[PDB]
Amino acid sequence: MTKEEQIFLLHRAQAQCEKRLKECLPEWDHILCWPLVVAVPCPDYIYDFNHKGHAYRRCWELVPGHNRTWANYSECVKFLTNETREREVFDRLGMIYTVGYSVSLASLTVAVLILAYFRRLHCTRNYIHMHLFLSFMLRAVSIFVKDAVLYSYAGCRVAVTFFLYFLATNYYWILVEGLYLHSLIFMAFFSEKKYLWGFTVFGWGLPAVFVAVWVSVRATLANTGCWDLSSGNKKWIIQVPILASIVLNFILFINIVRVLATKLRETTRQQYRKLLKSTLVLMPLFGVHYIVFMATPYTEVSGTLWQVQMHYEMLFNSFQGFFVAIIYCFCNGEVQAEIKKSWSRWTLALDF
Amino acid sequence: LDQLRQEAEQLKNQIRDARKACADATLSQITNNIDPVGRIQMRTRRTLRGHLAKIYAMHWGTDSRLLVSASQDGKLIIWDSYTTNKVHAIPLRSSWVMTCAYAPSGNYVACGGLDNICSIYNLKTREGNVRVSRELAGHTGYLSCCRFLDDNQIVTSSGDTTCALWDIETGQQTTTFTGHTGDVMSLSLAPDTRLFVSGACDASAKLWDVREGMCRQTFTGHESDINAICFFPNGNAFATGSDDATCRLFDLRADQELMTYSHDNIICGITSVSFSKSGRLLLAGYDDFNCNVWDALKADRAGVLAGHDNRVSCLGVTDDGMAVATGSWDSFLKIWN
Amino acid sequence: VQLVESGGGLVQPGGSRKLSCSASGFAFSSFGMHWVRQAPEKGLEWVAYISSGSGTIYYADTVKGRFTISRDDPKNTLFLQMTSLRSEDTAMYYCVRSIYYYGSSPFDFWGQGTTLTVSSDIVMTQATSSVPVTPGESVSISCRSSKSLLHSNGNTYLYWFLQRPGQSPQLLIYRMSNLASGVPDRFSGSGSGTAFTLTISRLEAEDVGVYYCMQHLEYPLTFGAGTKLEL
Amino acid sequence: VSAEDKAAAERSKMIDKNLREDGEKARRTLRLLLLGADNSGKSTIVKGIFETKFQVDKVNFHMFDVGRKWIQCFNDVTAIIFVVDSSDYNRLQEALNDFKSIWNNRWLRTISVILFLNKQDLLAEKVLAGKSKIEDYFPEFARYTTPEDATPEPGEDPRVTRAKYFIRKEFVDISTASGDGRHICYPHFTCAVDTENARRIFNDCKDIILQMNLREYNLV
Amino acid sequence: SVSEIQLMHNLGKHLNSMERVEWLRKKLQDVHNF
Amino acid sequence: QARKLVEQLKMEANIDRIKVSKAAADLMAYCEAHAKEDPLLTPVPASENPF
Repeated sequence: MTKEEQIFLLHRAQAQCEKRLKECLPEWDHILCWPLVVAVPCPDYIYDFNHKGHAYRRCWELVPGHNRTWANYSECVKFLTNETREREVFDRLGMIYTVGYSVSLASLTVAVLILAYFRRLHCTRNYIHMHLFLSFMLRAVSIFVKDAVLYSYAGCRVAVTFFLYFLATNYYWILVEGLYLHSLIFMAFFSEKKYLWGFTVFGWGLPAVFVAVWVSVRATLANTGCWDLSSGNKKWIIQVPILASIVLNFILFINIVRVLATKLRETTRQQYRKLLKSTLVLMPLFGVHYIVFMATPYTEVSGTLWQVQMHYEMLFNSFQGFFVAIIYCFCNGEVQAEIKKSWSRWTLALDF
Repeated sequence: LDQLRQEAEQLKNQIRDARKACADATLSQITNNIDPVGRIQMRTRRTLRGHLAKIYAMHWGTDSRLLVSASQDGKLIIWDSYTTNKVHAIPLRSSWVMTCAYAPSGNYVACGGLDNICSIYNLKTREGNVRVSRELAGHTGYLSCCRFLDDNQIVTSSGDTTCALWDIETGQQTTTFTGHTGDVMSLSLAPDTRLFVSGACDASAKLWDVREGMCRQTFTGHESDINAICFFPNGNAFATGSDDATCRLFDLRADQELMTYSHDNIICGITSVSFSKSGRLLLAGYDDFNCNVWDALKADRAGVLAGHDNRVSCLGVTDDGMAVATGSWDSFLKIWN
Repeated sequence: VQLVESGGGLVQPGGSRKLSCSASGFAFSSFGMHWVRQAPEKGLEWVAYISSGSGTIYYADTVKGRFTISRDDPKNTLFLQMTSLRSEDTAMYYCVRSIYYYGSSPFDFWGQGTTLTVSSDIVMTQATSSVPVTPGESVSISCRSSKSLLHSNGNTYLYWFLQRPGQSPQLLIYRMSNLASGVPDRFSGSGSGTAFTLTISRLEAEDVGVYYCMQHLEYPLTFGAGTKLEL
Repeated sequence: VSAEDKAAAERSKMIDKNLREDGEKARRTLRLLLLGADNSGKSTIVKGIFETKFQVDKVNFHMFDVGRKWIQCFNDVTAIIFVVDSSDYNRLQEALNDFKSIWNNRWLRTISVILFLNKQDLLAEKVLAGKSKIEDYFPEFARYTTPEDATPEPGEDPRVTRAKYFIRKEFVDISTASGDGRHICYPHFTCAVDTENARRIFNDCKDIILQMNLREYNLV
Repeated sequence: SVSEIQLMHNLGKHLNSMERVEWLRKKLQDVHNF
Repeated sequence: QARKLVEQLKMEANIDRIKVSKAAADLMAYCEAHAKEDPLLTPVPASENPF
């Protein structure tokens, strides 16, 4: 239930208690409607009350030294806990992805500009990298905007809708990176300009399809609050396509690593170091870490599985942009040459 | 045979001794007390696009406004650089073009390359289309350079170690120039169209009289192939660019090298060379993707033309000295001023 | 180079007709085309213009809205559709080729016209309507315009045409300074802003007709009244 | 601008459109440079400049034979098909030196050479005859033996296999003397009748493109 | 599951239950004063 | 042949030569003669420059 629903239910009970009075004496104490030591079961309309006990009155006996009625509500409040453990874990997880998306956003902003300011680095590879680097930044910015609106009406339902979309795009442009490299290794002299059309429509458009489905269903069947609360099995309309993106990328990752192992063998620790280096640098691009907890169900926040999942994913999802921006932009040989050639040109300007 | 070789060696020694005594002083120590150019900073006023492969050759017209460009894409393009317009798009029969030229009248253009044929194209004719006029055949090696003398005379150099003069109307070789040992890579016609110099892979330059057909002079100052040659506007000297990564200014009335332009960081060969209107700035285009403005008198890098992503292949100047043009392997022709 | 024109004939007022110009001898696809009519006894009048690639078309306000200009480049033909003919549309119609690029000579070739009988703008005028001349003498014909035909690019857009009796106009000097092909060197032109003159030295036979001066700075293309030379 | 200049700009735009169309049509082809010498079947591999065009698996190849400056022209070419004659042994060292010069060519540092050893049938026949011994021209041959586990043959002579592998080893260790991995030598055998040459060139060009892609991704 | 979404869903439910507990906590105090 | 080589060498040797100093002076003199007419050396006013 929710706060507003509980307030409504209590008001309904108050009116019902008044009707009974019209039809010791009964009275309304803002929670219970006691009948005419008197024991009354804990009310069933209070969500957080313990329904296995009762409240004790005395027939009504007043509080000694005061003019207020006496009652005992200890039993109903047995389960109430003033524990901040769960919230502290939430806050810590908030700090992890805020820092990681901060560095990931900062580095990819530079990465996008470099691939644009250099007309030399304008190929179907760097175009796909440009879109991926943009999807990473938009996903990071969406989280900041969603956080600033949900936690701080149609105004807050736009932040949630952009969050579920710009997030889904990043998981789908990560897929395009792997699919492009897959075809770039497994398709013989495959066309590149033709596929650039499909990748851009698929990397931005398909995420809009099932996100626009989310807005329609939420607005017709679950139009409540800011849509930031799970409404049953509605979450799977957004997550399941994202979970498919992770599995497919993992499948492509194994093939690329598998073939790279065949080549290094058909050319010995000196060979294992090379395959290890190829696998590690190729993991951030493919989002290989996502496969570990992709199938994790919704589990208790205090549980051990939940703690490992969030501290793991909030650290490697947020820092993924940092790794992709370094391995593929700043560690690219052609990119470095352009920086050196650009520096030499500026150095020649200093030669004046 | 032995006597002939001994006499040849004796004559070579006599030539070296005679040209060694004439060198009383050096241009380097004659041009020390002058005003250095300073910094020659040039901006790309126009950038021509339409060539989709490496640009190998480009030549200005007589009016300093129409220029032909020949690139590896297999197309000769006439550019109006004033409005960056494409006056004509001439498709070439062979895409391996290494030189092109503009007729002084403007009615014709020339293009040559690996096919050993210098094709002439009529530009100004009825029917409003540029059409092939004459194909010059007879060279054995690849064509390195070609320059018009008039509407009916053109001089070419080939990789067969020869240069030739042609009659376009008859399309026949009027004179053959012989003596070069390596491939001839560049030729520059004199302003008076009476002499022309040529450099080859034998690391030597030779001056030829257009009429007589004899080699009046031969110059040797390089230790590698000479890739570009340009006559001074005075016509009484010239400059050569070699794989040595150095340029060298030669004279004609002294018969020996005068100057050498080199830098330690400069290890790439010189692809092209040209002179400004005054001849004060020998502009060279290298393989390091930039061009250097060498003060021909002082031999210093007074400027750089650094806007090309790939090797600079061709480098020429307008007849009025108002702008320079550079074509590089990046497939972009650029007018700098 | 031939531009043969068909159409014409007797037409009742308020009808329609189609004029055609078949071109043979040049790169039609790279040439723009123009239409110019001539009243039964008056001068020349521009009508329409279609650019290469059919990407730019212009008409004349006098006939705008009722005339249409098109071209079939693969068929090498130019078409002028007429509608709502008026009594002022009786004339002899001509088609003209004009290619446009640096150093080119527009209006290079005219053609033989077709007769049609039915039962603001820059202004230049020719003061003299008749100028007797004698063989072997020098004749200077000047025609001035409303404004300066000199442009920022340095071109003075004045064109000279000669119409001998029973013949089509032929270009002599283009851009006020440049000779044409096939015209003897005796003709020349010169002038400055708004003051344009054409000189003929050593006047000879076969040089008798009406001289027309035209401008091309901006449409519509306006013709002069026509200076006629008689023996 | 004037109407004349507007028409000129329109003409320039049409020219630009035509240039774009021509480039789009011509972009797909793969270029190849054919090098070698006489008595080597250089021009007898596939069935100024004797350019040839041939297609395999919907991929078009433009082979160029010229007739060492001008090598600069073929700087961005897919591959160099360097044909050598391994039937006459006197000029075998000349072919080795030519391969060395082309392999260390400054302009061709990134161009993988599809090295071809032609007329292996004549070499096998000479080995059988015994009239000429490679040891007489390369003494190290006398101290050479074929690898035990790397001799896939269809039932040929051990002498022929040993000689062929010696020559291939000479060429290959010339190739790998200093390559840095930026380009590879692909050795093959041709007998002037083997029509499976276009397939070899196609596979080697695919391998070259794949290696370039991996180097771009740092995977290799 | 997508962890980033799950964290928002769990954080929202946590805050929804906290506000409900704050309300009931205050409501109980009124009972004490009544 | 060697005969042609020796003949050409003799022809090239029996020519008029001047000291390199005077040729250098001529080149400097020509540079100065055309020094005041080269926009690539002294930039021309933006109104006069076509580009």
